Amino acid sequence: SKPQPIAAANWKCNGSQQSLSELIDLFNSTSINHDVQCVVASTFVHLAMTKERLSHPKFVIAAQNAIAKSGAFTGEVSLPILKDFGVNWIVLGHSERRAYYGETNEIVADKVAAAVASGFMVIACIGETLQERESGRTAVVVLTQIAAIAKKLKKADWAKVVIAYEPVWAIGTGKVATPQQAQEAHALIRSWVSSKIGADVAGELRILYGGSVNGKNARTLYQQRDVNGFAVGGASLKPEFVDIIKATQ
Amino acid sequence: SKPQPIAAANWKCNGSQQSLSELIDLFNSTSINHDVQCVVASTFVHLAMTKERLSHPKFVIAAQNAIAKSGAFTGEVSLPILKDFGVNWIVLGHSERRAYYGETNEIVADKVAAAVASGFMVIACIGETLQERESGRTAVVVLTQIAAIAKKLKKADWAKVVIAYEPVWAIGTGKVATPQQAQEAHALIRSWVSSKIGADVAGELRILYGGSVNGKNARTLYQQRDVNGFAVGGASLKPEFVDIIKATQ
Ligand code: NA
Ligand code: NA
Repeated sequence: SKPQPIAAANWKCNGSQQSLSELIDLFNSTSINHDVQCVVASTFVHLAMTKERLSHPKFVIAAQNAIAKSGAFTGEVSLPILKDFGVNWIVLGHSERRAYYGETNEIVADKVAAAVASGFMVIACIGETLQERESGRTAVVVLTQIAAIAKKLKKADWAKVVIAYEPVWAIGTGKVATPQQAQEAHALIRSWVSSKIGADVAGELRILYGGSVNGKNARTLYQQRDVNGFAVGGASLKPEFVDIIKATQ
Repeated sequence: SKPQPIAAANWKCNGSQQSLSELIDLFNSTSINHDVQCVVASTFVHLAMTKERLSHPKFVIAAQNAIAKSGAFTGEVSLPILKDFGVNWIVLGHSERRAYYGETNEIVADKVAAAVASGFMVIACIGETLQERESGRTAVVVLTQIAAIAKKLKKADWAKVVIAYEPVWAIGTGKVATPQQAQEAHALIRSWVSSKIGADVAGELRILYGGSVNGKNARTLYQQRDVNGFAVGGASLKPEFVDIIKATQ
């Protein structure tokens, strides 16, 4: 049987205090009847209002990035600062940070290891671009990324690690990957974890899919065997995110 | 004579909820006689707490970084989000962001221009490192940095602009800067503004010294003709930042 599903909401760099408050009101009054870990990743600025406002028992607050240690790094937020603030979940290694802000496979890995060592629950983001897919390099690309992450981690650290496979071609483009495209990618990841890390770990590991998911395609995507939830971006700002949660059985 | 001095506290990626609150409480209980604009620049996480705790009427709050627009930029904060959050000041182009996070002269200039257009008071940071100073390109680097910013600004926009000069060569590198060296860099900046933008702008332009400043040398540093205040790093986390404020006469 699949492990506990996860419906992660990546608001990215969006939202006002009022528009996010109205979105938080919907989540609080949302009745969820199955076991699923819902995750709301807001900006650093909106973390305080989200902590006080969102009170749903199946929801947790997360950050979208962090650096390992505190110090003379103007503009950045560290893991001890987030931990002092009461934030225990975090999204790390998003393709936008991998592309825009120079986060390599090794920088992402060292951030994951530091967060797990700080007690964080980490959603590590991997995935291939469109040029890597049409060149037939989705396999080497995706696994190269997770291999760097696993290298900096021990076996017991995977209980704090969640993998979110997001193909860059599907992120914010409206071109969702078909259930076969998602299942073939998640199965390729899970078998690597079973071979290198362990079979018990690969069974415990949660592989989420992200990329233009909405209320209409979520149910059919989750029916695949190796899909343990969703990382939602554009639809996480809209009332249909409730439907994405319910689509996790 | 001199325009309104500025005492800006750059806490960088530092602080806990308890430690920063005690520091804010000490700031709030401090009697400041003369006219001076005090600025507290915390991490995004602590902006909400600083917004409630800080009550001293001569104090405002600032961000340490931002991107121009909101959108699909996981982990970053944008200017409209900060403006919606009640943040009216911002520090941009800090040397640590120019070195670690790919902020070039053009990228810095684009953020400053977008910040002014969004209603922000901008503390724009410039300065040269030791290698650039030992190789004798202080005037080359410093003037190139401010020219990149100026070519994206109109004459009226300089009312919202504050320049911070960072002597990167004299911050924790064993080299002790003298007040005469700070004055020379400040006079270099202002005279260029006077001939390139206008003498009226240069007369009102606040040029802040962003070196290693303590409450002792801050008096002699501020006595220089073209020093209009300080952009403090390490001492800004300490109660002696108050002494740096009072050193602005
Ligand atoms: Na006042
Ligand atoms: Na002015």
